Amino acid sequence: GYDRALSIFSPDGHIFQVEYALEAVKRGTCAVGVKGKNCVVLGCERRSTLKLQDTRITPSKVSKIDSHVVLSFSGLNADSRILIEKARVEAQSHRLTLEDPVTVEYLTRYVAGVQQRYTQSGGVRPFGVSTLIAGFDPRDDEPKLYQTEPSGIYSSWSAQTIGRNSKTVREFLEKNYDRKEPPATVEECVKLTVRSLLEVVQTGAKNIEITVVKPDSDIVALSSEEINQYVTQIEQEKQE
Amino acid sequence: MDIILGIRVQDSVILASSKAVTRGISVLKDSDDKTRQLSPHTLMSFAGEAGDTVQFAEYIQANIQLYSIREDYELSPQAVSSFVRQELAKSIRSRRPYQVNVLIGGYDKKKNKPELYQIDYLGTKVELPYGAHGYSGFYTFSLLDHHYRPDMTTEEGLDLLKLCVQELEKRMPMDFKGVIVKIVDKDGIRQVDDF
Amino acid sequence: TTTLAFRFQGGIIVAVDSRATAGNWVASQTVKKVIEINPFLLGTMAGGAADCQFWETWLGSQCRLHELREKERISVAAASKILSNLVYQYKGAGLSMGTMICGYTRKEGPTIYYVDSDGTRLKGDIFCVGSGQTFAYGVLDSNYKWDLSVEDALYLGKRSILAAAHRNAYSGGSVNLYHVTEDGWIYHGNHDVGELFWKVKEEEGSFNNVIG
Amino acid sequence: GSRRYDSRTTIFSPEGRLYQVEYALESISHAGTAIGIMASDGIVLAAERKVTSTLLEQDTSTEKLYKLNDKIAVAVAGLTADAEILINTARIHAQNYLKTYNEDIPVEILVRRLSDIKQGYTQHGGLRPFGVSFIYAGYDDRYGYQLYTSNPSGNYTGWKAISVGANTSAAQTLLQMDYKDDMKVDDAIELALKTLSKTTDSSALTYDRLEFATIRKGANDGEVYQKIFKPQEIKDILVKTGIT
Amino acid sequence: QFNPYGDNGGTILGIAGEDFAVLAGDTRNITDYSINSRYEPKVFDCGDNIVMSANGFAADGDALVKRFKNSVKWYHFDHNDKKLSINSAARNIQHLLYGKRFFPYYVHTIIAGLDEDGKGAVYSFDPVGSYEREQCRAGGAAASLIMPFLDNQVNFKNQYEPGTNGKVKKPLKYLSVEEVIKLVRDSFTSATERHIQVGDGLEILIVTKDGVRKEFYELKRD
Amino acid sequence: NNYDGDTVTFSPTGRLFQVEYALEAIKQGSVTVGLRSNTHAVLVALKRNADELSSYQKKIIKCDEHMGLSLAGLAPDARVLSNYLRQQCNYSSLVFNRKLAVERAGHLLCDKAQKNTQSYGGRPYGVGLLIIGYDKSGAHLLEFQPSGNVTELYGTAIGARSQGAKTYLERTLDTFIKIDGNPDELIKAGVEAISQSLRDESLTVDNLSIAIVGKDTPFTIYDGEAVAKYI
Amino acid sequence: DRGVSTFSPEGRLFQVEYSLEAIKLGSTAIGIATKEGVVLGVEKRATSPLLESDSIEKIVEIDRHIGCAMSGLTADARSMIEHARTAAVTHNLYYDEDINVESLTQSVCDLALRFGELMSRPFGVALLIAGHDADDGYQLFHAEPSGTFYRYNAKAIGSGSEGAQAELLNEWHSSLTLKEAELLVLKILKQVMEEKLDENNAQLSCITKQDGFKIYDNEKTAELIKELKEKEAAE
Amino acid sequence: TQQPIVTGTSVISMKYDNGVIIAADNLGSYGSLLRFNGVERLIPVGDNTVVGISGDISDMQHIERLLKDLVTENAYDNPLADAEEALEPSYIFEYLATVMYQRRSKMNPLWNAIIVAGVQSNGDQFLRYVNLLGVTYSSPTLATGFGAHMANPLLRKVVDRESDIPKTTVQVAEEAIVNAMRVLYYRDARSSRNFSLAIIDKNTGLTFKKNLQVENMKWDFAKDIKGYGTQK
Amino acid sequence: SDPSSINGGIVVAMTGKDCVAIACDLRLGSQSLGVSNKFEKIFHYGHVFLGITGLATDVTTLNEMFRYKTNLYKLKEERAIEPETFTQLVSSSLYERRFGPYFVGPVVAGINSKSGKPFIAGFDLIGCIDEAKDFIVSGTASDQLFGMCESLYEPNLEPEDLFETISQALLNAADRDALSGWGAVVYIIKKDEVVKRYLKMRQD
Ligand SMILES: [Mg+2]
Ligand SMILES: [Mg+2]
Ligand SMILES: [Mg+2]
Repeated sequence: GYDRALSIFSPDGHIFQVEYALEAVKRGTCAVGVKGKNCVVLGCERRSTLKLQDTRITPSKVSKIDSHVVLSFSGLNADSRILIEKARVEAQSHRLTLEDPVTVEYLTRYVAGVQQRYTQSGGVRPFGVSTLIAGFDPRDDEPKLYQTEPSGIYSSWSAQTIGRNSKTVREFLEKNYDRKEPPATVEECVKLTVRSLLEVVQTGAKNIEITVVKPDSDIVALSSEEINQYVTQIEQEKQE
Repeated sequence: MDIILGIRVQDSVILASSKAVTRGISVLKDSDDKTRQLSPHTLMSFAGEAGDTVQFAEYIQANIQLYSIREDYELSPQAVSSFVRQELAKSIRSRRPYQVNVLIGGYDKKKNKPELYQIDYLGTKVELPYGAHGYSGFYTFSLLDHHYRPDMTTEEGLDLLKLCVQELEKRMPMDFKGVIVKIVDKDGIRQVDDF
Repeated sequence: TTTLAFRFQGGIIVAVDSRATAGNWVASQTVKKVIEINPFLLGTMAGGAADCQFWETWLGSQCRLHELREKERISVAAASKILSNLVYQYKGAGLSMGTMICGYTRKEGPTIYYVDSDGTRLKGDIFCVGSGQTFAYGVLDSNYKWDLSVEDALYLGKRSILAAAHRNAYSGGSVNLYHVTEDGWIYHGNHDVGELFWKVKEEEGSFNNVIG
Repeated sequence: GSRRYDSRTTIFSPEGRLYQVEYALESISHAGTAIGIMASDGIVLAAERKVTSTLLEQDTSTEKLYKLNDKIAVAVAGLTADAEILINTARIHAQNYLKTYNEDIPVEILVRRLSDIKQGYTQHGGLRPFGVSFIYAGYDDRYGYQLYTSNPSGNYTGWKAISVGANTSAAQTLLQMDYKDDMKVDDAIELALKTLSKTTDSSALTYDRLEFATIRKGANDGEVYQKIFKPQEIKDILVKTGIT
Repeated sequence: QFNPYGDNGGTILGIAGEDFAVLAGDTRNITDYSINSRYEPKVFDCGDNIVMSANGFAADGDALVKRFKNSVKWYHFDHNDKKLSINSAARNIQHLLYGKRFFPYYVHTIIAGLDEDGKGAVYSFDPVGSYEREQCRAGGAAASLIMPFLDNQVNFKNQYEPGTNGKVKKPLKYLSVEEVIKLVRDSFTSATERHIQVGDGLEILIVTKDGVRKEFYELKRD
Repeated sequence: NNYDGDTVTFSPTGRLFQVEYALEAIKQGSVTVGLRSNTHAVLVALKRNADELSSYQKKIIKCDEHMGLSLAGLAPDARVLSNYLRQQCNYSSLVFNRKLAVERAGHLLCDKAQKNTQSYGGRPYGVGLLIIGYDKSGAHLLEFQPSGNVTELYGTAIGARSQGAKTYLERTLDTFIKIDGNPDELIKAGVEAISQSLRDESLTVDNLSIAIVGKDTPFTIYDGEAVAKYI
Repeated sequence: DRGVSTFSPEGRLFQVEYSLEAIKLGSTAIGIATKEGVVLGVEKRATSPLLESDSIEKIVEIDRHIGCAMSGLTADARSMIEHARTAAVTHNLYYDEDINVESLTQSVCDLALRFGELMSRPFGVALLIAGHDADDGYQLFHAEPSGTFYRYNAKAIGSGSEGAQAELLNEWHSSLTLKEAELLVLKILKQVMEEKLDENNAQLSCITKQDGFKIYDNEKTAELIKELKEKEAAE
Repeated sequence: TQQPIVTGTSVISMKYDNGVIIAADNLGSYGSLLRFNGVERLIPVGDNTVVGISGDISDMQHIERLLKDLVTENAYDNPLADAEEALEPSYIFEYLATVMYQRRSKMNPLWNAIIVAGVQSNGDQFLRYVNLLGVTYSSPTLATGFGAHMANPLLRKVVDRESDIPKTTVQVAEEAIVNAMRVLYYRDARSSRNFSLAIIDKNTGLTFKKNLQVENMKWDFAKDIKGYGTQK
Repeated sequence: SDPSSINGGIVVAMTGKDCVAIACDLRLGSQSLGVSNKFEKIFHYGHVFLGITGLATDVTTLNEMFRYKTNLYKLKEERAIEPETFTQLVSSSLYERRFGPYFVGPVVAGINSKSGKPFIAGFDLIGCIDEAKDFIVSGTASDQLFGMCESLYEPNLEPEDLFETISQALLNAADRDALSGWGAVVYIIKKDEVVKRYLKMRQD
């Protein structure tokens, strides 16, 4: 079998293949995660360079791993499918053996472990993908939001963004997100998520996707019109 | 396990399964639920060798739940039954076959039709208006052959099912400790808590 | 062999006899048939002694690895399933096991799983396993209530093993008692059947058939 | 040892691009243009054969349009031999699904499977990727008529109208201009041929340089029919639409 | 058909004292009605103040002892010459035995020594690795002849104090090493009289904090 | 230069640079001395610490009751090779009821190291070993190089500044070989030998490591206050 | 290119030497061994204020009697921790006892040089393994990707290591109490950290014979930080 | 698992004051057919060891080759192959015992009973038994098959315990061995008159005697025996 | 116990003038117990018809297998498989399980689309081809079918006469077999039309 060590250290102590995998994430469309008091919202950028697209069937940016957990990403689209499939299989395997669905942290730890493995296994390259994993632990009402990256490190975030121009939207979130008082309702959380994407997106038309996840496996994706109403209300307050 | 019965009426499928678990000399349990929900509108009951029954049922459950998440779509009862049949047909030529017989009761939301599939451990699948496994059919099929109508209501199906259980309780040597009855229809799966 | 475990208001009572036989020959009267998996989980020995000892000790190692990785006490459901899935892999090879995996957690409360070497895994309120199981069941069934006190529940388990020890030739020696609480199991001593029988006969007025 | 001669086909560039995928896409940009257009009552597949000869046996020739099953077909742009490897794998996958579930494979599931195979060659194995881009035209009872594309990266997307191969920039602009949602198959047939006629590098668009196919519910009642056009039938539709 | 097992007879006996332990065994080795050897050692010093005997099929017995001795050697290599405690040895032997669960060592194993508090310890194993700490254990051919005698004379079973008539048990007073050796010798002398596979010689290994000592006694050779 | 990229490549003058670079790792290692008489064989090793808070890296490893070695270079490689020796000593005892001859132990180490010098993908061992032992032909001392070269000697030294100790042993050859039935005097000669390789630092109680094997002496290692007697 | 298991002309493995450079970029971790226990402390170093710092797990339990702190590419540590935990539990299963801290450390270090063309590269993380056993008492080890492990009375790893080690050189003595060690780790962490030390960007832990391995609460550490500030202002 | 086809009967042996004696007849039986009459079943290894083998002859020939290879292998890179590092009886036995037990553990035994007789470097007598089950034991006298039932009782009358060994000369020991071989010829239906005898002495070394015969046989009394009861 | 007679059932095929007929009963049972009266044992892949008797799980498995293989055949060959070619495919497929066989008795029937020649064939459970000119029989009442066919059959029967002959062969054979019956189907196959007829028969 092909056993070549592609991910190796350089004289300055860097693994360039892992670092170049991050550059693939930088190129990917922007994704953002914001957790309120009783919800988590995942916002995603859709580049409008591709019209004549069939939005019914085109792979959506947010994917359900189980009925209570979701995964969004920035980077190579094909790479993300492999991580999503593995995560979905592990979620069912966990239910089968432990007789309890995965915690959001466990699922994150698994996906992050797969990513790490691909940075020191022979004949493979790292995933050019960073993920945002969000949801609620079984029988728990505390919101969860985690981030993973090609190196395999992961951590919890009150709010986080990944992908292109994520530096800008993180700038926005850092000054607009208050930890002592997070978005108390679904409305406030979605509004702050749409606002953060409007710093980067371009047109607020079909370029913004929003998915709301609530406790007890209550996950719903907002439509164009519902999001368009947020886009309208934000700019009308801005004209002042 | 012992008695598992199925009947497909007008708008639903009804599965009746015995509650007894006997390990040789003693009846260890009298409230055992010999069924698994594979999807919101598909239920599978099972009987056969100890251990293999639950192991097989949960393995199928896990696979259908995986498919549901991947595609964000519920497989038709027919599709699920074909998947289950293949697994059992694969199993019969294995090193150690699953000794498990199943009934699959499902409501097809596309066709708006109830469907009952009977599959034995060899992978022998048949779609039936009513079915059973083991010796259950020997006592009950003469009653079902007489009274069954395709336009029966759920309530009439339950009454015909009671007559079948009464005949079983009369002529069967084994005490199977009554049955748990579940109904599968357009609204999903529910248990009849008084039977 | 006679082993039992039952759920009640105060948790779980586990009671076992102490006799091991090879044919008619009594090999030991001092066998430990409760396996202390960890401070919160107990298992009972019936069928193969080695199979039960080995794999339930192994189970303790798996439970320890779980709580290190997940930073949380393993559920009785998860612990019992690790064992049942393991023995199911070996099905046909000739393992011999009939055990009750007993525990008390926050999310579950007091829980008992009958696990068995042909792959059976059953949750329940009362279980009795072994050659003397039928004798113990009689005493259990006629005297069991959910609202038993810890004191009365302990005695009921003790009395049920005694019933089996008396009638079943392959049960006897001594009775080991355990009380499983949410904060862990508590050992309630070794009780010689010889001394216990006469004590119970006099105090209870039972066993009038036997001259004492 | 052997390391010396390894090109390392599965590595990122400093910019985070996959060298071999990018170079495979460059190869595909020189292949004959293939176009797919989805209508309400069917799908059209149109594709240009590359600079042919008069001695080529056209009626038995197939380099662009392939049948995966009775419901799903593909248009190919790139290395034909590479495409046939993947096509055979897709055909088997469709049959595996049919055997397992006793239902025809949904279009996307087939597309995802082939796309995952392509992806694997970019991440592990140290082999060159498949120099192929597909347009998938198919029907199932969940989403109805569907168009997809996949490329050597293993990325796939859904489309109302799409082109692959040569002059996709020009072709896509022309499609974006004249495509409408309430369009019908007969209109889509005309749009596809007009687009190829304008984007072609040849002097004129003729029947011998084309492969054409339609997927219609124009099959008697509640079923779907695939029609791989014959040379004479391509010649007729060229006259009908007023190109020759 | 090839039978991979045999029976080499022999009887062994382990007794745990207050601050000592003895492991004894006859030195006769047999097949069927023939004597192979009148002196074939069966109880072995395995190092770290542990003595062992694996009675039954001698080939499996020798293999097990050999592998355990090896395990002691590697325990020292892997864990900075740490002394292998009797409880750790017992658990280790369980895994050696259970490793061949489906093709077992056809032996009854007993080890003896001192625990980490300096108290006498004896552990007893079945062929597939189920084990327990015990005060008193006979193994092998004449085990059924010896154990009832030990129940009566070591644990004072069925013995009550004169005058009370069954009301007060005979108290369980501790036995000296000299007292234990007397009971061991009488056990084997009696077993020699009534069991054909027992005889020739008795070898006793005594374990204390000072180390392992040996004693040998003649038994009847008929 | 162009021929040091892997162990599978000869240079134009017939050299193996990766093996030579592995040899260089031994020269960086701390000094260790070996010497023997006709009754005993002794190892003396200067242990190296990382800093004042750290422990002193152990240098001597026991292989059997009658055999052991001291290391200089990559310590993990010594652990691999010593483990292999333990297994081979053990195989000989279990299968043949026979204590492994020291000379045969040297042949086995040579062959194991050789395979890592002729194949692609691998690397040479980066450690030198001094093996002492007492077998059926008396006391023995071996020097192992990761090139594969194993040499039987009366005395030797490997590591940094080992040349000083080696010259001393070359002078003292006629004296220390005759130290029979006197373990303490043989160790003294070894401690005096390793002292010829010291600069700036001297032999302290946690610095010095000594091992001995002989006629009626199992391989035993002395560390801590057990070597204060010889300081 | 060149082999992954190649020796340099100086007799060092290129990849091992390069992994040591990655560890130098890692956040600081400090360990101090006393006769009352071993203390382990780490710099969390959150990349952003929106990152919930209590999810940063750079101190980890291996067993009840063994703890571990990490510095460098921390993702690489996960399989090392998994192996350590398995090794600890497996030995208890085989021998009905706790495993020695050194034997655990040696088992972890056996993974280190299992790379080539096994894993494709060395680990890019260093570990401080602290614990207690009955034979050698309280112990602190430094496990490197070279496969070498040194025992230490006190040790610092990561970006502020040489400055911290010089400080540990002066401060450590054989009569340190557990409380004195706790304050000493906090003091030296504060010295080498970029950001100002508090209970949210630094973490303490210890291993004692009685209570075993314990990660300190942020409330507990906050008090020790306040105790540190006052005693430094005391002169 | 197999069955023995061509077989050799008893091997008998005993210790005496300065060494060991071992003996075995020269027959290779094929069931009840006395097929092969020139089979050597005592195989010397060096000048200090003799391995006596009964049971399956095809397996004996395999073992004979293993021992031959063992001598070759021991000489490799061994300057003291004919001195301090020569093969000992104890090395040869332990090797065979390992092989026998391994083979039975794979359920494919070497269908033999083996006695290794020799003298160690320090002059100690070596005599130990191993068979197809990997069972091993030592005794002042050792015998396989019928020899165990008939030879041992006779040989044990000479050396009944360890303390009798120094009192037993080579002449008395050989005499006892030769008589035992005669008794086996009278009473074992799978024995022959021709046998080999080997003496391994710590002073005089290995003496290997071939083509020995059972002599001084009593048959004359047969003439008087008539009928089976009443016949005169 | 005997896998070929657990479920019961029968298939018969006959040749006529420019036509073939294939017929089967509808019973599926578990030994004595009748389970299904709608278990059809004849399948078709394009214009080639395959009847399969024996163990019902293998009947279903083999149908799915030959649908699988004839679909791939068609995609690659760009034409429907012919009866002669399919017969060889069945034989090859059965023999590849020589030492773990499908417990079945397949029967092929069809007309070659190019030559117009009527074709029938039978197989044993491991693939040995019986290519009879007249008729092929299979199942738990094969003896009975051999008796019926041998007496009732004559060559060159017209489609509507062949229907009567094969129907009466099946029906009367089935009525002398406990494990066959519970309904019957007859296919009458011509070059470009196929008629399917369900027969009325006793239901015991
Ligand atoms: Mg006797
Ligand atoms: Mg019939
Ligand atoms: Mg009938």
